[PDB]
Amino acid sequence: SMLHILGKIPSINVRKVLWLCTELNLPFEQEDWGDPAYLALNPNGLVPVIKDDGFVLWESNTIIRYLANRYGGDALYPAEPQARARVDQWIDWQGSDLNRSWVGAFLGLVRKHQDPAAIAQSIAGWTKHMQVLNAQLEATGAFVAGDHFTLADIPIGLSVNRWFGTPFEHPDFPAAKRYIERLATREGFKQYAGSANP
Amino acid sequence: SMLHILGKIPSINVRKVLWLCTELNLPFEQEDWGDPAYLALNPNGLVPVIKDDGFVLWESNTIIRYLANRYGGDALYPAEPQARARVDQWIDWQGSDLNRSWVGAFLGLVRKHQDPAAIAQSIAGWTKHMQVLNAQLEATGAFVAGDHFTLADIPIGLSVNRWFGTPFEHPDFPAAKRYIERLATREGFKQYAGSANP
Ligand SMILES: N[C@@H](CCC(=O)N[C@@H](CS)C(=O)NCC(=O)O)C(=O)O
Ligand SMILES: N[C@@H](CCC(=O)N[C@@H](CS)C(=O)NCC(=O)O)C(=O)O
Repeated sequence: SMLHILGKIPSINVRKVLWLCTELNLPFEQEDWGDPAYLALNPNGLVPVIKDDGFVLWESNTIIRYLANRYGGDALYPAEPQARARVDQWIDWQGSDLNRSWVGAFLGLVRKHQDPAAIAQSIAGWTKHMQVLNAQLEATGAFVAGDHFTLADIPIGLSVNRWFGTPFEHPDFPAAKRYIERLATREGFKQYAGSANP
Repeated sequence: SMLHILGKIPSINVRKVLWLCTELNLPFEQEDWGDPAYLALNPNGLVPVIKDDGFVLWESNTIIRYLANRYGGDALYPAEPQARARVDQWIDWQGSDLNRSWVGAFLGLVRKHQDPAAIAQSIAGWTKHMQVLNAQLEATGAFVAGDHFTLADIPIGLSVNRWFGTPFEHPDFPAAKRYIERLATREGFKQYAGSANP
């Protein structure tokens, strides 16, 4: 009956959900997933998928929106259309654009994609996206979507954690560094991010 | 002051916004975009981006959520957390997973990516995703997220339109065909989808 979260902890998309549950003080049961039993839940064969008293849901960014909508307060995921859109914008950018930019460099330098040119190119594309994000963080001076922690800081925070947790010569993005150090005081970030969880 | 939509009409992501505006009876000004003037609006250099009385927003799936939240009724984008999550799920699946699966085949067969193996492989991956979607449409027997038209049917409907508008030997997905014929009676689909707009 209680919330079940299916998917291995190393998955960044699974940790979006785990960290959100910590923010919400929502109890859960987590299960490692790399099978019809699973495909019955998520026909795409990807992690995470949740079960919430009979309600089955996949897509990590959808799942965090759902848990926020059901259990969370307004600050976490604001109802006002413009404020909500700023939060959605960075969630959607994380899930469709930013996460694609790191593939070669992450799989190559962290997960062991060993072509020097390909890695250099991924770092280049990742850098250009991190450049956009760094500029936003300078502009707010605080969190990704404004002056306080929101749902967007979960996908964005984990993605910045991934950037610093990938071994290469990092270009100076001071605002990104400020941001990750600010998130590091949060219980969920200590558990599901940091160098231990690239 | 009125809604400005920047981005060329052939873009599927731009047409998500154009079709939604038709559903909402929301007046707009559309401008073709393929430049600092643009990057000031969307630092990613992608289309679409909107301007709404000073409020600037990019990410097509974020933009359609925003316009729905601001101007639309509950049926279009329900407030109830589970119903809302079903809508978000397919929007997020469209924007992160399904749209990636067609790249090789679309660029090759529609936009002129001419490698026979690569095209066959894209068709394979596109087919497996369309297989998931077809199964969902069988399950509801109506629209992607349930018994009535929702925001999710805009990204999903345009994506199904793309599948049928791409010249190759299509595997039988009857429910997908039923669905696209159901959407074809909608004004926005006549304008921004069909064979004229793959
Ligand atoms: N759209 C899916 C993406 C899932 C996906 O494509 N890959 C998973 C593994 S199944 C992932 O976590 N990739 C990121 C990583 O390398 O940690 C979601 O966000 O839930
Ligand atoms: N995440 C962006 C995606 C934009 C993107 O990456 N490409 C645009 C062109 S700038 C597109 O519409 N691609 C689909 C197509 O081939 O029509 C959004 O949804 O707004």
